[PDB]
Amino acid sequence: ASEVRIKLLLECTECKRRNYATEKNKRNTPNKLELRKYCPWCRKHTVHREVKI
Amino acid sequence: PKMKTHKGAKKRVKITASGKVVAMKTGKRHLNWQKSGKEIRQKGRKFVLAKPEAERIKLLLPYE
RNA sequence: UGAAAUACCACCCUGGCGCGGCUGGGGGCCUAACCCUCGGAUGGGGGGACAGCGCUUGGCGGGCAGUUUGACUGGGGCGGUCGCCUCCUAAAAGGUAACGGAGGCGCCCAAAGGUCCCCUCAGGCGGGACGGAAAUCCGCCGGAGAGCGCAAGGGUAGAAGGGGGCCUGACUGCGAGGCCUGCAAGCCGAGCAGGGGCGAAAGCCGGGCCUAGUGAACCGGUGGUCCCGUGUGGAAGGGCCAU
RNA sequence: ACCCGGUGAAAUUGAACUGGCCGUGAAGAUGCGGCCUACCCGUGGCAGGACGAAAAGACCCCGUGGAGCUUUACUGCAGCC
RNA sequence: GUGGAGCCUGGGAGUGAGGGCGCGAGCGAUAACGUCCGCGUCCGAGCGCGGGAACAACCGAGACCGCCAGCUAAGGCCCCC
RNA sequence: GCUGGGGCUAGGAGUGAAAAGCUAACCGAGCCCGGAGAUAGCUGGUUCUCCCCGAAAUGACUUUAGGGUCAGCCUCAGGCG
RNA sequence: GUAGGGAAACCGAGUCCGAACAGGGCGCAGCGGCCGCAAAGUCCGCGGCCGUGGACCCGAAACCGGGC
RNA sequence: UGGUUCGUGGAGCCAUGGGGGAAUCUGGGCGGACCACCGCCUAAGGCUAAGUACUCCGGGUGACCGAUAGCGCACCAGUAC
RNA sequence: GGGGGGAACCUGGGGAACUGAAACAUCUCAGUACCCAGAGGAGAGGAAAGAGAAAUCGACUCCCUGAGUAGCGGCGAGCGA
Ligand SMILES: [Mg+2]
Ligand SMILES: [Mg+2]
Ligand SMILES: [Mg+2]
Ligand SMILES: [Mg+2]
Ligand SMILES: [Mg+2]
Ligand SMILES: [Mg+2]
Ligand SMILES: [Mg+2]
Ligand SMILES: [Mg+2]
Ligand SMILES: [Mg+2]
Ligand SMILES: [Mg+2]
Ligand SMILES: [Mg+2]
Ligand SMILES: [Mg+2]
Ligand SMILES: [Mg+2]
Ligand SMILES: [Mg+2]
Ligand SMILES: [Mg+2]
Ligand SMILES: [Mg+2]
Ligand SMILES: [Mg+2]
Ligand SMILES: [Mg+2]
Ligand SMILES: [Mg+2]
Ligand SMILES: [Mg+2]
Ligand SMILES: [Mg+2]
Ligand SMILES: [Mg+2]
Ligand SMILES: [Mg+2]
Ligand SMILES: [Mg+2]
Ligand SMILES: [Mg+2]
Ligand SMILES: [Mg+2]
Ligand SMILES: [Mg+2]
Ligand SMILES: [Mg+2]
Ligand SMILES: [Mg+2]
Ligand SMILES: [Mg+2]
Ligand SMILES: [Mg+2]
Ligand SMILES: [Mg+2]
Ligand SMILES: [Mg+2]
Ligand SMILES: [Mg+2]
Ligand SMILES: [Mg+2]
Ligand SMILES: [Mg+2]
Ligand SMILES: [Mg+2]
Ligand SMILES: [Mg+2]
Ligand SMILES: [Mg+2]
Ligand SMILES: [Mg+2]
Ligand SMILES: [Mg+2]
Ligand SMILES: [Mg+2]
Ligand SMILES: [Mg+2]
Ligand SMILES: [Mg+2]
Ligand SMILES: [Mg+2]
Ligand SMILES: [Mg+2]
Ligand SMILES: [Mg+2]
Ligand SMILES: [Mg+2]
Ligand SMILES: [Mg+2]
Ligand SMILES: [Mg+2]
Ligand SMILES: [Mg+2]
Ligand SMILES: [Mg+2]
Ligand SMILES: [Mg+2]
Ligand SMILES: [Mg+2]
Ligand SMILES: [Mg+2]
Ligand SMILES: [Mg+2]
Ligand SMILES: [Mg+2]
Ligand SMILES: [Mg+2]
Ligand SMILES: [Mg+2]
Ligand SMILES: [Mg+2]
Ligand SMILES: [Mg+2]
Ligand SMILES: [Mg+2]
Ligand SMILES: [Mg+2]
Ligand SMILES: [Mg+2]
Ligand SMILES: [Mg+2]
Ligand SMILES: [Mg+2]
Ligand SMILES: [Mg+2]
Ligand SMILES: [Mg+2]
Ligand SMILES: [Mg+2]
Ligand SMILES: [Mg+2]
Ligand SMILES: [Mg+2]
Ligand SMILES: [Mg+2]
Ligand SMILES: [Mg+2]
Ligand SMILES: [Mg+2]
Ligand SMILES: [Mg+2]
Ligand SMILES: [Mg+2]
Ligand SMILES: [Mg+2]
Ligand SMILES: [Mg+2]
Ligand SMILES: [Mg+2]
Ligand SMILES: [Mg+2]
Ligand SMILES: [Mg+2]
Ligand SMILES: [Mg+2]
Ligand SMILES: [Mg+2]
Ligand SMILES: [Mg+2]
Ligand SMILES: [Mg+2]
Ligand SMILES: [Mg+2]
Ligand SMILES: [Mg+2]
Ligand SMILES: [Mg+2]
Ligand SMILES: [Mg+2]
Ligand SMILES: [Mg+2]
Ligand SMILES: [Mg+2]
Ligand SMILES: [Mg+2]
Ligand SMILES: [Mg+2]
Ligand SMILES: [Mg+2]
Ligand SMILES: [Mg+2]
Ligand SMILES: [Mg+2]
Ligand SMILES: [Mg+2]
Ligand SMILES: [Mg+2]
Ligand SMILES: [Mg+2]
Ligand SMILES: [Mg+2]
Ligand SMILES: [Mg+2]
Ligand SMILES: [Mg+2]
Ligand SMILES: [Mg+2]
Ligand SMILES: [Mg+2]
Ligand SMILES: [Mg+2]
Ligand SMILES: [Mg+2]
Ligand SMILES: [Mg+2]
Ligand SMILES: [Mg+2]
Ligand SMILES: [Mg+2]
Ligand SMILES: [Mg+2]
Ligand SMILES: [Mg+2]
Ligand SMILES: [Mg+2]
Ligand SMILES: [Mg+2]
Ligand SMILES: [Mg+2]
Ligand SMILES: [Mg+2]
Ligand SMILES: [Mg+2]
Ligand SMILES: [Mg+2]
Ligand SMILES: [Mg+2]
Ligand SMILES: [Mg+2]
Ligand SMILES: [Mg+2]
Ligand SMILES: [Mg+2]
Ligand SMILES: [Mg+2]
Ligand SMILES: [Mg+2]
Ligand SMILES: [Mg+2]
Ligand SMILES: [Mg+2]
Ligand SMILES: [Mg+2]
Ligand SMILES: [Mg+2]
Ligand SMILES: [Mg+2]
Ligand SMILES: [Mg+2]
Ligand SMILES: [Mg+2]
Ligand SMILES: [Mg+2]
Ligand SMILES: [Mg+2]
Ligand SMILES: [Mg+2]
Ligand SMILES: [Mg+2]
Ligand SMILES: [Mg+2]
Ligand SMILES: [Mg+2]
Ligand SMILES: [Mg+2]
Ligand SMILES: [Mg+2]
Ligand SMILES: [Mg+2]
Ligand SMILES: [Mg+2]
Ligand SMILES: [Mg+2]
Ligand SMILES: [Mg+2]
Ligand SMILES: [Mg+2]
Ligand SMILES: [Mg+2]
Ligand SMILES: [Mg+2]
Ligand SMILES: [Mg+2]
Ligand SMILES: [Mg+2]
Ligand SMILES: [Mg+2]
Ligand SMILES: [Mg+2]
Ligand SMILES: [Mg+2]
Ligand SMILES: [Mg+2]
Ligand SMILES: [Mg+2]
Ligand SMILES: [Mg+2]
Ligand SMILES: [Mg+2]
Ligand SMILES: [Mg+2]
Ligand SMILES: [Mg+2]
Ligand SMILES: [Mg+2]
Ligand SMILES: [Mg+2]
Ligand SMILES: [Mg+2]
Ligand SMILES: [Mg+2]
Ligand SMILES: [Mg+2]
Ligand SMILES: [Mg+2]
Ligand SMILES: [Mg+2]
Ligand SMILES: [Mg+2]
Ligand SMILES: [Mg+2]
Ligand SMILES: [Mg+2]
Ligand SMILES: [Mg+2]
Ligand SMILES: [Mg+2]
Ligand SMILES: [Mg+2]
Ligand SMILES: [Mg+2]
Ligand SMILES: [Mg+2]
Ligand SMILES: [Mg+2]
Ligand SMILES: [Mg+2]
Ligand SMILES: [Mg+2]
Ligand SMILES: [Mg+2]
Ligand SMILES: [Mg+2]
Ligand SMILES: [Mg+2]
Ligand SMILES: [Mg+2]
Ligand SMILES: [Mg+2]
Ligand SMILES: [Mg+2]
Ligand SMILES: [Mg+2]
Ligand SMILES: [Mg+2]
Ligand SMILES: [Mg+2]
Ligand SMILES: [Mg+2]
Ligand SMILES: [Mg+2]
Ligand SMILES: [Mg+2]
Ligand SMILES: [Mg+2]
Ligand SMILES: [Mg+2]
Ligand SMILES: [Mg+2]
Ligand SMILES: [Mg+2]
Ligand SMILES: [Mg+2]
Ligand SMILES: [Mg+2]
Ligand SMILES: [Mg+2]
Ligand SMILES: [Mg+2]
Ligand SMILES: [Mg+2]
Ligand SMILES: [Mg+2]
Ligand SMILES: [Mg+2]
Ligand SMILES: [Mg+2]
Ligand SMILES: [Mg+2]
Ligand SMILES: [Mg+2]
Ligand SMILES: [Mg+2]
Ligand SMILES: [Mg+2]
Ligand SMILES: [Mg+2]
Ligand SMILES: [Mg+2]
Ligand SMILES: [Mg+2]
Ligand SMILES: [Mg+2]
Ligand SMILES: [Mg+2]
Ligand SMILES: [Mg+2]
Ligand SMILES: [Mg+2]
Ligand SMILES: [Mg+2]
Ligand SMILES: [Mg+2]
Ligand SMILES: [Mg+2]
Ligand SMILES: [Mg+2]
Ligand SMILES: [Mg+2]
Ligand SMILES: [Mg+2]
Ligand SMILES: [Mg+2]
Ligand SMILES: [Mg+2]
Ligand SMILES: [Mg+2]
Ligand SMILES: [Mg+2]
Ligand SMILES: [Mg+2]
Ligand SMILES: [Mg+2]
Ligand SMILES: [Mg+2]
Ligand SMILES: [Mg+2]
Ligand SMILES: [Mg+2]
Ligand SMILES: [Mg+2]
Ligand SMILES: [Mg+2]
Ligand SMILES: [Mg+2]
Ligand SMILES: [Mg+2]
Ligand SMILES: [Mg+2]
Ligand SMILES: [Mg+2]
Ligand SMILES: [Mg+2]
Ligand SMILES: [Mg+2]
Ligand SMILES: [Mg+2]
Ligand SMILES: [Mg+2]
Ligand SMILES: [Mg+2]
Ligand SMILES: [Mg+2]
Ligand SMILES: [Mg+2]
Ligand SMILES: [Mg+2]
Ligand SMILES: [Mg+2]
Ligand SMILES: [Mg+2]
Ligand SMILES: [Mg+2]
Ligand SMILES: [Mg+2]
Ligand SMILES: [Zn+2]
Repeated sequence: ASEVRIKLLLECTECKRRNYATEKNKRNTPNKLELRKYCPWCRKHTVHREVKI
Repeated sequence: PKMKTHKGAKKRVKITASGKVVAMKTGKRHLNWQKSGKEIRQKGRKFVLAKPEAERIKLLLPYE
């Protein structure tokens, strides 16, 4: 982690709860991460969006 | 005069029915982003303090 | 005739002036609080709503006050050092010290991750426009001396190296059993369930060839949860999960 | 100062029946070993030793000891604005 | 292999200044009664006993008490002895 | 200039032709009583007898290093065998 | 002391995490021929050691208050 | 600001140095911010035995001392100094 | 009528520090020591603008208990209804 490599949360698109924390290099990957992850509230896989930590 | 209960122990620890001392795992208070789900999960459990340290802590809780 | 259309009576906008209500600053003057003074004082004079003094705001402040001002160390100081990784010292299990000998870390990668499929190096010689010791091409030899992001070591092509397709397991809920170990930490982990990825399948997948890339509590932030809620319903404020 | 008559302290002091050398020993021995030397007891003198006396080293270091002092160390306070 | 062996639970500690020697290394100078680890040992706590002239740790040997008895150990057997 | 008598100023205070001088024979903060048996991880000291066992001076961590906590090593009771 | 588990609501020989009827954590349990005995536990005495007090005894330099 | 278990905390209650400043039961304070509901209580005047504290004084009694003990003092002692 | 005195005890007005936190500042020691005013054989307090959840209790003081609980706390040391 640094200034260029940030920490971030992954928010489930369907219920809005933050289920994961991870990182990215925001110079190499300036767009918000979107990733399918298992949401334990929805109890199914769901697109998660990068959200500020 | 009578002993006072140590309140830092009383707020961190429990004596079980059989006289073990149980506390919360350390290490997930912060800096968690890069910790695996395995580490976060297993740190959510209680654990039994080693016997030497459990004996000392129980002496701090004379009325539990 | 436009969106609205007309005389006339309302309420109220815009903005302005003028009278006053009311108060904010400033300028001036006044005296009587308050202060100074005057053989004389229920008075005269001077200052004057300032100054002084009360409460409160922020500031300057060794004049003074309480203290702090680390350890290791061939004495102490000075210099260096302080955690973590690799090798050696280390006496063929493990461990093992010195201000012993050498180097590195405080990152990184959205692929440099998962899976399926395919591929194989460095180097030497010979041959080939610009083209060279070395650019790219062809042939022969070449088991690993290349590569694997970065130190070193171990490991490694019967791939952990190179390329491509589809992907997000860089999972959630757990966890038999162990390694290590004073504690607390740190490490490895089959297997079961949930919902998935790749594969025809057997299967693999809970990040990365591996070992550094890190920080216990306390205090506080943010998202969620809807567990507590000081007579009751709420609320304030907490707890729990995540960061 | 010394001798006689009178009066008569002190620090110090484990106990002592308390010699030299060469060795040894916690590394400078009257006290251990070997050897040498040495009849018993005083008096006046000299200071090499008894690591002689005095003062629980002032130097030096150590103690998460103290105190005085300094400042653009920290945090307050008086004072002043 | 029955030993002041071992394992489990609990009560009480003390110690956390080590030191010599032998061997294996590092540091030092193939120096130090030097220094820092490892294996062992003794002194520490066996300054109890014999030997080594004397002498914590070298050699011999683990002192319950008594004997004017015997055998040995290291080391010794010309005199001190 | 020196000096008698009579007075005034004191403890973070006085006084000082300035030496941190002096303030009742030791002043970088007087003396007395009190808080008070301050605190001292330091030094010293710790008192009858016999019997059995019998250490440690290491590791980790420590504003820690001559102090501690845990472990190691000693001991006692019960249990196992 | 006779119930524990859970932050808690709460449930209870269980409970907590969990979607779980999964897995795991913490819990849950007499000898004899009815009477004995022996026992939870608890009370009191005694002894070791620990906590609070000066806490084995003596010892500062100092700090503070009120006076002289 | 103080008091309280409450150290600014969600900080109520009781007290009050400063500023502002009511009402008379349809008044007012409280039940831990606050609001509603439901209740409790009557502030800004005063007094009030007893149960409680102490021991200069008197008495009684000690698994209390016995002249370095016990009060500092058994005695012409808060004296001598 | 007051004044002054009285061993402790009591109330009010002021109010430390060593120390503890193994440093130290908040915190602790402690509203203690001590200074002062006053009281009396006692003093203070006292007849709910109380408590706080009982559809409840019924001045105050004092003992036991509640309870080292609830809580407070560099959520430390500790403090403590
Ligand atoms: Mg606490
Ligand atoms: Mg934690
Ligand atoms: Mg933390
Ligand atoms: Mg958290
Ligand atoms: Mg948090
Ligand atoms: Mg990672
Ligand atoms: Mg993970
Ligand atoms: Mg994660
Ligand atoms: Mg979880
Ligand atoms: Mg209880
Ligand atoms: Mg209980
Ligand atoms: Mg004028
Ligand atoms: Mg005038
Ligand atoms: Mg005038
Ligand atoms: Mg004028
Ligand atoms: Mg003014
Ligand atoms: Mg103001
Ligand atoms: Mg101000
Ligand atoms: Mg300053
Ligand atoms: Mg100063
Ligand atoms: Mg202090
Ligand atoms: Mg400091
Ligand atoms: Mg420091
Ligand atoms: Mg040092
Ligand atoms: Mg040096
Ligand atoms: Mg050295
Ligand atoms: Mg040295
Ligand atoms: Mg030296
Ligand atoms: Mg330096
Ligand atoms: Mg470490
Ligand atoms: Mg090794
Ligand atoms: Mg090795
Ligand atoms: Mg080895
Ligand atoms: Mg091992
Ligand atoms: Mg060094
Ligand atoms: Mg470096
Ligand atoms: Mg790719
Ligand atoms: Mg080639
Ligand atoms: Mg060529
Ligand atoms: Mg060419
Ligand atoms: Mg070429
Ligand atoms: Mg290679
Ligand atoms: Mg590199
Ligand atoms: Mg691939
Ligand atoms: Mg791929
Ligand atoms: Mg697809
Ligand atoms: Mg295990
Ligand atoms: Mg462990
Ligand atoms: Mg590690
Ligand atoms: Mg599955
Ligand atoms: Mg599946
Ligand atoms: Mg599948
Ligand atoms: Mg398929
Ligand atoms: Mg499958
Ligand atoms: Mg797996
Ligand atoms: Mg990699
Ligand atoms: Mg890879
Ligand atoms: Mg890595
Ligand atoms: Mg880690
Ligand atoms: Mg803290
Ligand atoms: Mg919190
Ligand atoms: Mg919440
Ligand atoms: Mg609720
Ligand atoms: Mg309420
Ligand atoms: Mg409520
Ligand atoms: Mg409502
Ligand atoms: Mg409700
Ligand atoms: Mg609401
Ligand atoms: Mg809430
Ligand atoms: Mg968390
Ligand atoms: Mg004569
Ligand atoms: Mg004479
Ligand atoms: Mg003699
Ligand atoms: Mg003689
Ligand atoms: Mg010699
Ligand atoms: Mg000598
Ligand atoms: Mg000699
Ligand atoms: Mg002699
Ligand atoms: Mg002799
Ligand atoms: Mg001899
Ligand atoms: Mg001799
Ligand atoms: Mg001799
Ligand atoms: Mg002789
Ligand atoms: Mg001679
Ligand atoms: Mg003579
Ligand atoms: Mg002489
Ligand atoms: Mg002379
Ligand atoms: Mg001599
Ligand atoms: Mg001499
Ligand atoms: Mg001399
Ligand atoms: Mg001398
Ligand atoms: Mg002497
Ligand atoms: Mg002394
Ligand atoms: Mg000395
Ligand atoms: Mg000295
Ligand atoms: Mg001296
Ligand atoms: Mg000096
Ligand atoms: Mg020195
Ligand atoms: Mg010093
Ligand atoms: Mg320090
Ligand atoms: Mg220290
Ligand atoms: Mg100091
Ligand atoms: Mg000082
Ligand atoms: Mg001072
Ligand atoms: Mg034995
Ligand atoms: Mg033994
Ligand atoms: Mg046996
Ligand atoms: Mg034991
Ligand atoms: Mg015992
Ligand atoms: Mg004992
Ligand atoms: Mg020790
Ligand atoms: Mg110890
Ligand atoms: Mg030590
Ligand atoms: Mg040592
Ligand atoms: Mg030593
Ligand atoms: Mg050693
Ligand atoms: Mg040493
Ligand atoms: Mg040796
Ligand atoms: Mg050796
Ligand atoms: Mg040999
Ligand atoms: Mg050799
Ligand atoms: Mg050697
Ligand atoms: Mg070596
Ligand atoms: Mg030479
Ligand atoms: Mg040596
Ligand atoms: Mg040597
Ligand atoms: Mg050597
Ligand atoms: Mg040795
Ligand atoms: Mg010793
Ligand atoms: Mg021996
Ligand atoms: Mg021995
Ligand atoms: Mg011997
Ligand atoms: Mg000896
Ligand atoms: Mg002998
Ligand atoms: Mg001998
Ligand atoms: Mg001999
Ligand atoms: Mg001999
Ligand atoms: Mg010897
Ligand atoms: Mg020797
Ligand atoms: Mg024997
Ligand atoms: Mg014979
Ligand atoms: Mg022989
Ligand atoms: Mg001979
Ligand atoms: Mg003979
Ligand atoms: Mg005069
Ligand atoms: Mg005069
Ligand atoms: Mg005079
Ligand atoms: Mg004057
Ligand atoms: Mg004066
Ligand atoms: Mg005075
Ligand atoms: Mg003074
Ligand atoms: Mg004073
Ligand atoms: Mg002062
Ligand atoms: Mg002054
Ligand atoms: Mg003068
Ligand atoms: Mg005097
Ligand atoms: Mg003088
Ligand atoms: Mg001073
Ligand atoms: Mg002073
Ligand atoms: Mg004087
Ligand atoms: Mg006094
Ligand atoms: Mg005190
Ligand atoms: Mg003292
Ligand atoms: Mg001190
Ligand atoms: Mg004693
Ligand atoms: Mg024995
Ligand atoms: Mg050690
Ligand atoms: Mg540690
Ligand atoms: Mg450290
Ligand atoms: Mg260390
Ligand atoms: Mg040190
Ligand atoms: Mg040292
Ligand atoms: Mg120490
Ligand atoms: Mg221990
Ligand atoms: Mg053993
Ligand atoms: Mg036994
Ligand atoms: Mg509970
Ligand atoms: Mg839950
Ligand atoms: Mg279960
Ligand atoms: Mg079980
Ligand atoms: Mg019975
Ligand atoms: Mg019983
Ligand atoms: Mg104990
Ligand atoms: Mg005490
Ligand atoms: Mg004391
Ligand atoms: Mg005591
Ligand atoms: Mg004690
Ligand atoms: Mg003094
Ligand atoms: Mg002080
Ligand atoms: Mg001071
Ligand atoms: Mg004074
Ligand atoms: Mg207020
Ligand atoms: Mg307050
Ligand atoms: Mg307060
Ligand atoms: Mg709070
Ligand atoms: Mg409050
Ligand atoms: Mg209210
Ligand atoms: Mg007021
Ligand atoms: Mg008020
Ligand atoms: Mg009413
Ligand atoms: Mg009203
Ligand atoms: Mg009120
Ligand atoms: Mg109010
Ligand atoms: Mg109320
Ligand atoms: Mg009556
Ligand atoms: Mg009365
Ligand atoms: Mg009464
Ligand atoms: Mg009485
Ligand atoms: Mg009497
Ligand atoms: Mg008697
Ligand atoms: Mg008698
Ligand atoms: Mg007498
Ligand atoms: Mg007497
Ligand atoms: Mg007598
Ligand atoms: Mg007496
Ligand atoms: Mg008397
Ligand atoms: Mg007399
Ligand atoms: Mg008066
Ligand atoms: Mg008076
Ligand atoms: Mg009176
Ligand atoms: Mg008062
Ligand atoms: Mg007054
Ligand atoms: Mg006061
Ligand atoms: Mg008072
Ligand atoms: Mg004061
Ligand atoms: Mg203090
Ligand atoms: Mg103290
Ligand atoms: Mg204390
Ligand atoms: Mg303490
Ligand atoms: Mg302290
Ligand atoms: Mg301390
Ligand atoms: Mg200090
Ligand atoms: Mg302090
Ligand atoms: Mg206080
Ligand atoms: Mg008193
Ligand atoms: Mg009076
Ligand atoms: Mg009475
Ligand atoms: Mg009264
Ligand atoms: Mg009254
Ligand atoms: Mg009334
Ligand atoms: Mg109770
Ligand atoms: Mg208090
Ligand atoms: Zn969701």
